[PDB]
Amino acid sequence: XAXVXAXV
Amino acid sequence: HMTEVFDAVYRGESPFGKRPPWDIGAPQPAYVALEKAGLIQGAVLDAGCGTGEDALHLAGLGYAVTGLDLSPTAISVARDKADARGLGAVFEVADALDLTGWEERFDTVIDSGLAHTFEGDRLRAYATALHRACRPGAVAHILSISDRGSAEMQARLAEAIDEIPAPLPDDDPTLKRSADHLRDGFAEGWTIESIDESLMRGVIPTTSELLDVHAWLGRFRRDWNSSSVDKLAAALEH
Ligand SMILES: Nc1ncnc2c1ncn2[C@@H]1O[C@H](CSCC[C@H](N)C(=O)O)[C@@H](O)[C@H]1O
Ligand SMILES: *C(=O)c1cnc2ccccc2n1
Ligand SMILES: *C(=O)c1cnc2ccccc2n1
Ligand code: NA
Ligand code: NA
Repeated sequence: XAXVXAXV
Repeated sequence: HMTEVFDAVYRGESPFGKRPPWDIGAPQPAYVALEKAGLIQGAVLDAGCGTGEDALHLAGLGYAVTGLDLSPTAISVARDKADARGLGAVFEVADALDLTGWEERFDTVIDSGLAHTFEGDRLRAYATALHRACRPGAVAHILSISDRGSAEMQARLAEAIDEIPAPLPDDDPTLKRSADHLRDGFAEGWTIESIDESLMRGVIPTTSELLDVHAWLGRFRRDWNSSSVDKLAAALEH
């Protein structure tokens, strides 16, 4: 997701 | 490795299509407000500047700004925007974990959504790189999505995009984004001036709906550990 993995 | 993912996203090859959810076509409200509050001074770095909207907003108000980003595609886009708007912001490719060549260049840093991609020791490498690239006494501002904000963004993106999963339930390690992880990141060479509740604007690719979600706005004071400072101190001492 947005954006921790980075970022999808 | 991470260069390719973001470059692909900016080329439009990811599930987001033409609009990554952070590429909102405007500066972040928090940074507009921070500017009006008078808390931006000197040479400005926008670290992980993406397509340049925050940096361009500041350029239009007379600030000397540099936007840096790992993605050459983003920087290409930001440069095109600068050309079209007729603004003189510096945009260049750089790894924010490195920043070699930018030593003691900046008086203020702004960060919208770069720091929150870093976790554990990588967040500390970023803190250190920023320390090296900043003038002594510089201030770094970091806008980071909270768990509360990410939970809302995730649910909204998951409903809109097939590839994106819905967020999990319950409160409860490395995926966490509390005030504490940000505090822990900027330890050596920095002092926490404040961590505030703030907002981060994003866009939904499907409807192009704009939403604001919860975020933390950190403000950190870079120490005065510099050879230039050491030399001033020596001049007065001797
Ligand atoms: N190690 C690194 N050094 C510099 N930039 C990086 C990086 N890792 C990721 N990035 C960049 O960080 C950005 C995160 S998205 C945020 C972009 C911009 N601040 C905005 O608010 O719109 C992406 O553009 C990505 O290319
Ligand atoms: C975002 O929703 C998300 C979920 N799972 C991932 C796995 C691996 C890389 C990035 C990811 N992003
Ligand atoms: C990235 O690795 C990743 C993995 N899972 C997620 C779930 C929910 C939100 C963000 C995520 N990011
Ligand atoms: Na669109
Ligand atoms: Na989904």
